Amino acid sequence: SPYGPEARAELSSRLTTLRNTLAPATNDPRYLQACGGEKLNRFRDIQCRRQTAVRADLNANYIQVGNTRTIACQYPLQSQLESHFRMLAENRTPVLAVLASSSEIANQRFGMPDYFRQSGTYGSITVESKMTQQVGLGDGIMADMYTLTIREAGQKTISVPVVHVTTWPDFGVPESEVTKALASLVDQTAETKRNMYESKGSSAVADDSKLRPVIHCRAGVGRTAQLIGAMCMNDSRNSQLSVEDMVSQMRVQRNGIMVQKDEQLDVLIKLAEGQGRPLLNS
Repeated sequence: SPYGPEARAELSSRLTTLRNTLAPATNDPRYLQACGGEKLNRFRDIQCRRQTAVRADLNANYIQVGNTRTIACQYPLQSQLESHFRMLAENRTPVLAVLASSSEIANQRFGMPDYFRQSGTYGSITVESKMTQQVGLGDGIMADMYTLTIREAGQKTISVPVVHVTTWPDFGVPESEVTKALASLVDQTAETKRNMYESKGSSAVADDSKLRPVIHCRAGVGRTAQLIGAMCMNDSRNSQLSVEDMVSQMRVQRNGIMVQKDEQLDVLIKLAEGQGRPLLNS
Protein backbone atom coordinates (compact mmCIF):
# COMPACT_ATOMS: atom_id res chain seq x y z
CA SER A 1 0.00 0.00 0.00
CA PRO A 2 2.67 2.62 0.89
CA TYR A 3 4.52 1.71 -2.33
CA GLY A 4 1.67 0.21 -4.36
CA PRO A 5 -0.09 1.62 -7.41
CA GLU A 6 -2.40 3.89 -5.40
CA ALA A 7 0.54 5.68 -3.77
CA ARG A 8 2.33 5.87 -7.13
CA ALA A 9 -0.80 7.29 -8.77
CA GLU A 10 -1.19 10.09 -6.22
CA LEU A 11 2.52 10.90 -6.47
CA SER A 12 2.35 11.04 -10.26
CA SER A 13 -0.79 13.18 -10.05
CA ARG A 14 0.91 15.78 -7.84
CA LEU A 15 4.11 15.88 -9.91
CA THR A 16 2.11 16.27 -13.14
CA THR A 17 0.14 19.22 -11.74
CA LEU A 18 3.42 20.87 -10.76
CA ARG A 19 4.88 20.35 -14.24
CA ASN A 20 1.83 22.01 -15.82
CA THR A 21 2.30 24.99 -13.49
CA LEU A 22 6.03 25.13 -14.29
CA ALA A 23 5.40 24.89 -18.04
CA PRO A 24 7.35 27.73 -19.71
CA ALA A 25 5.30 30.50 -21.24
CA THR A 26 6.61 32.51 -24.17
CA ASN A 27 9.39 34.70 -22.74
CA ASP A 28 8.50 33.35 -19.31
CA PRO A 29 9.83 35.70 -16.59
CA ARG A 30 10.60 32.59 -14.51
CA TYR A 31 13.04 31.15 -17.05
CA LEU A 32 16.32 32.31 -18.56
CA GLN A 33 16.05 33.80 -22.04
CA ALA A 34 18.53 33.62 -24.90
CA CYS A 35 20.16 36.82 -26.16
CA GLY A 36 20.52 37.87 -29.79
CA GLY A 37 19.34 34.47 -30.98
CA GLU A 38 22.29 32.66 -29.39
CA LYS A 39 21.37 29.06 -28.60
CA LEU A 40 21.05 28.83 -24.81
CA ASN A 41 18.95 25.67 -24.31
CA ARG A 42 20.10 22.38 -25.82
CA PHE A 43 16.38 21.52 -25.97
CA ARG A 44 13.56 23.96 -26.67
CA ASP A 45 11.04 22.96 -23.98
CA ILE A 46 13.70 22.24 -21.31
CA GLN A 47 14.62 25.66 -19.92
CA CYS A 48 16.45 27.16 -16.95
CA ARG A 49 14.95 28.77 -13.85
CA ARG A 50 15.97 32.41 -13.56
CA GLN A 51 15.90 32.56 -9.75
CA THR A 52 18.53 29.81 -9.48
CA ALA A 53 20.51 30.13 -12.71
CA VAL A 54 24.25 29.91 -12.15
CA ARG A 55 25.12 32.01 -15.21
CA ALA A 56 23.16 33.88 -17.86
CA ASP A 57 25.43 32.10 -20.37
CA LEU A 58 24.39 28.56 -19.42
CA ASN A 59 21.46 26.23 -18.82
CA ALA A 60 22.44 25.51 -15.22
CA ASN A 61 20.65 25.77 -11.89
CA TYR A 62 21.54 25.85 -8.22
CA ILE A 63 19.55 23.02 -6.63
CA GLN A 64 19.19 22.17 -2.93
CA VAL A 65 17.05 19.10 -2.20
CA GLY A 66 16.74 18.93 1.57
CA ASN A 67 20.30 19.60 2.72
CA THR A 68 22.02 18.32 -0.44
CA ARG A 69 23.35 21.20 -2.55
CA THR A 70 24.31 20.53 -6.18
CA ILE A 71 24.18 22.16 -9.62
CA ALA A 72 22.14 20.51 -12.38
CA CYS A 73 22.80 21.60 -15.96
CA GLN A 74 22.62 20.45 -19.55
CA TYR A 75 25.58 19.06 -21.45
CA PRO A 76 27.33 22.30 -22.49
CA LEU A 77 27.02 23.35 -26.11
CA GLN A 78 30.18 24.08 -28.08
CA SER A 79 29.51 27.82 -27.79
CA GLN A 80 29.18 27.43 -23.99
CA LEU A 81 32.45 25.62 -23.18
CA GLU A 82 34.34 28.71 -22.01
CA SER A 83 31.54 29.88 -19.72
CA HIS A 84 30.96 26.27 -18.62
CA PHE A 85 34.63 25.92 -17.66
CA ARG A 86 34.44 29.29 -15.90
CA MET A 87 31.47 28.01 -13.89
CA LEU A 88 33.34 24.89 -12.76
CA ALA A 89 36.39 26.91 -11.71
CA GLU A 90 34.54 29.68 -9.86
CA ASN A 91 32.47 26.95 -8.17
CA ARG A 92 35.50 25.06 -6.79
CA THR A 93 33.61 22.01 -8.13
CA PRO A 94 34.31 19.06 -5.80
CA VAL A 95 33.12 16.58 -8.46
CA LEU A 96 31.77 16.73 -12.01
CA ALA A 97 29.37 13.85 -12.72
CA VAL A 98 28.89 13.26 -16.46
CA LEU A 99 26.01 10.86 -17.10
CA ALA A 100 26.16 10.83 -20.91
CA SER A 101 27.45 7.54 -22.26
CA SER A 102 30.66 7.28 -24.26
CA SER A 103 28.56 6.17 -27.24
CA GLU A 104 26.42 9.32 -27.05
CA ILE A 105 29.34 11.72 -26.57
CA ALA A 106 31.22 10.25 -29.54
CA ASN A 107 28.14 10.62 -31.77
CA GLN A 108 28.75 13.92 -33.57
CA ARG A 109 25.02 14.25 -34.28
CA PHE A 110 24.18 15.00 -30.64
CA GLY A 111 26.58 17.94 -30.36
CA MET A 112 28.06 16.93 -27.00
CA PRO A 113 31.72 18.01 -27.08
CA ASP A 114 34.33 15.77 -25.43
CA TYR A 115 35.40 18.56 -23.11
CA PHE A 116 36.45 16.46 -20.09
CA ARG A 117 38.44 13.65 -21.77
CA GLN A 118 41.00 15.72 -23.69
CA SER A 119 43.14 18.84 -23.47
CA GLY A 120 42.00 21.99 -25.20
CA THR A 121 41.74 25.76 -25.20
CA TYR A 122 38.42 27.62 -25.05
CA GLY A 123 38.73 31.38 -25.05
CA SER A 124 41.36 32.50 -22.54
CA ILE A 125 40.91 29.21 -20.64
CA THR A 126 43.18 26.18 -21.00
CA VAL A 127 42.02 22.72 -19.94
CA GLU A 128 44.03 19.54 -19.36
CA SER A 129 42.40 16.19 -18.60
CA LYS A 130 44.20 13.27 -16.93
CA MET A 131 42.44 9.95 -16.41
CA THR A 132 42.76 8.57 -12.90
CA GLN A 133 40.79 5.57 -11.63
CA GLN A 134 37.98 3.34 -12.82
CA VAL A 135 35.28 2.51 -10.28
CA GLY A 136 32.91 -0.35 -10.98
CA LEU A 137 29.32 0.53 -10.08
CA GLY A 138 28.05 -3.04 -10.49
CA ASP A 139 26.34 -4.91 -13.33
CA GLY A 140 29.28 -4.28 -15.65
CA ILE A 141 28.79 -0.51 -15.44
CA MET A 142 32.14 1.29 -15.19
CA ALA A 143 32.81 4.87 -14.07
CA ASP A 144 35.87 6.48 -15.67
CA MET A 145 37.36 9.22 -13.48
CA TYR A 146 39.47 12.18 -14.58
CA THR A 147 41.29 15.11 -12.98
CA LEU A 148 40.30 18.24 -14.92
CA THR A 149 42.81 21.10 -14.60
CA ILE A 150 41.41 24.51 -15.56
CA ARG A 151 43.91 27.35 -16.07
CA GLU A 152 43.28 31.00 -16.95
CA ALA A 153 45.74 33.89 -16.88
CA GLY A 154 45.40 35.74 -13.59
CA GLN A 155 42.96 33.11 -12.28
CA LYS A 156 43.59 30.42 -9.69
CA THR A 157 44.28 27.05 -11.29
CA ILE A 158 41.42 24.74 -10.30
CA SER A 159 41.35 20.94 -10.45
CA VAL A 160 37.91 19.34 -10.80
CA PRO A 161 37.35 15.61 -10.16
CA VAL A 162 35.20 13.95 -12.82
CA VAL A 163 33.03 10.81 -12.62
CA HIS A 164 31.96 9.61 -16.07
CA VAL A 165 29.56 6.67 -16.35
CA THR A 166 30.59 5.13 -19.66
CA THR A 167 27.47 2.97 -20.12
CA TRP A 168 24.04 2.85 -18.55
CA PRO A 169 22.40 -0.23 -16.99
CA ASP A 170 19.06 -1.73 -17.95
CA PHE A 171 15.80 -0.92 -16.18
CA GLY A 172 15.11 -2.65 -12.88
CA VAL A 173 17.24 -3.46 -9.84
CA PRO A 174 20.40 -3.06 -11.97
CA GLU A 175 19.63 0.63 -12.47
CA SER A 176 18.65 1.35 -8.86
CA GLU A 177 21.75 -0.47 -7.58
CA VAL A 178 24.04 1.31 -10.05
CA THR A 179 22.40 4.65 -9.21
CA LYS A 180 22.88 3.87 -5.51
CA ALA A 181 26.56 3.07 -6.09
CA LEU A 182 27.00 6.16 -8.26
CA ALA A 183 25.55 8.46 -5.59
CA SER A 184 28.04 7.08 -3.06
CA LEU A 185 30.91 7.53 -5.53
CA VAL A 186 29.91 11.13 -6.30
CA ASP A 187 29.47 11.95 -2.60
CA GLN A 188 32.82 10.42 -1.63
CA THR A 189 34.74 12.16 -4.43
CA ALA A 190 33.13 15.48 -3.57
CA GLU A 191 33.78 15.09 0.15
CA THR A 192 37.48 14.49 -0.47
CA LYS A 193 37.96 17.54 -2.70
CA ARG A 194 35.77 19.75 -0.51
CA ASN A 195 37.81 18.77 2.55
CA MET A 196 40.95 19.71 0.63
CA TYR A 197 39.63 23.24 0.05
CA GLU A 198 38.73 23.28 3.75
CA SER A 199 42.26 22.39 4.90
CA LYS A 200 43.64 25.32 2.86
CA GLY A 201 41.28 27.89 4.37
CA SER A 202 39.49 28.53 1.07
CA SER A 203 36.75 31.13 1.47
CA ALA A 204 34.63 29.06 -0.92
CA VAL A 205 33.59 26.83 1.99
CA ALA A 206 31.55 29.72 3.45
CA ASP A 207 29.80 30.50 0.14
CA ASP A 208 26.55 28.59 -0.33
CA SER A 209 26.90 29.15 -4.09
CA LYS A 210 30.26 27.35 -4.32
CA LEU A 211 31.64 23.84 -3.73
CA ARG A 212 28.55 22.30 -5.32
CA PRO A 213 28.74 19.01 -7.23
CA VAL A 214 27.88 19.49 -10.91
CA ILE A 215 25.72 16.83 -12.57
CA HIS A 216 24.54 16.63 -16.17
CA CYS A 217 23.41 13.90 -18.53
CA ARG A 218 22.26 15.40 -21.84
CA ALA A 219 19.41 17.80 -20.99
CA GLY A 220 20.01 17.78 -17.23
CA VAL A 221 16.49 16.57 -16.36
CA GLY A 222 16.50 12.76 -16.63
CA ARG A 223 19.41 10.79 -15.24
CA THR A 224 20.65 13.99 -13.60
CA ALA A 225 17.52 14.29 -11.45
CA GLN A 226 17.62 10.54 -10.87
CA LEU A 227 21.16 10.93 -9.53
CA ILE A 228 20.40 14.09 -7.53
CA GLY A 229 17.56 12.28 -5.77
CA ALA A 230 19.75 9.27 -5.01
CA MET A 231 22.29 11.65 -3.46
CA CYS A 232 19.90 13.41 -1.07
CA MET A 233 18.68 10.03 0.18
CA ASN A 234 22.36 9.14 0.59
CA ASP A 235 22.73 12.26 2.76
CA SER A 236 22.14 11.52 6.44
CA ARG A 237 20.69 14.99 7.05
CA ASN A 238 17.77 14.39 4.66
CA SER A 239 15.67 12.07 6.81
CA GLN A 240 11.87 11.87 6.35
CA LEU A 241 12.26 13.88 3.12
CA SER A 242 9.63 12.46 0.78
CA VAL A 243 9.91 11.71 -2.92
CA GLU A 244 7.23 14.35 -3.50
CA ASP A 245 9.51 16.80 -1.68
CA MET A 246 12.73 16.14 -3.58
CA VAL A 247 11.04 16.00 -6.99
CA SER A 248 9.12 19.18 -6.18
CA GLN A 249 12.30 20.94 -5.05
CA MET A 250 14.21 19.75 -8.13
CA ARG A 251 11.42 21.01 -10.39
CA VAL A 252 10.72 24.34 -8.68
CA GLN A 253 14.45 25.15 -8.79
CA ARG A 254 15.20 24.07 -12.38
CA ASN A 255 12.13 23.14 -14.47
CA GLY A 256 9.06 20.94 -14.27
CA ILE A 257 10.78 18.30 -16.39
CA MET A 258 13.10 17.08 -13.61
CA VAL A 259 12.56 13.32 -13.38
CA GLN A 260 11.38 13.24 -16.99
CA LYS A 261 10.64 9.53 -17.46
CA ASP A 262 8.52 7.18 -15.38
CA GLU A 263 11.50 4.81 -15.30
CA GLN A 264 13.50 7.54 -13.55
CA LEU A 265 10.78 8.27 -11.00
CA ASP A 266 10.48 4.50 -10.63
CA VAL A 267 14.16 4.36 -9.63
CA LEU A 268 13.53 6.98 -6.94
CA ILE A 269 10.43 5.14 -5.68
CA LYS A 270 12.44 1.92 -5.35
CA LEU A 271 15.36 3.57 -3.56
CA ALA A 272 12.95 5.28 -1.15
CA GLU A 273 11.25 1.91 -0.60
CA GLY A 274 14.65 0.52 0.41
CA GLN A 275 14.97 3.14 3.17
CA GLY A 276 11.39 3.11 4.43
CA ARG A 277 11.27 6.71 3.16
CA PRO A 278 7.81 8.19 2.48
CA LEU A 279 6.68 8.90 -1.07
CA LEU A 280 3.93 11.42 -0.25
CA ASN A 281 3.57 14.34 2.15
CA SER A 282 0.94 13.98 4.86
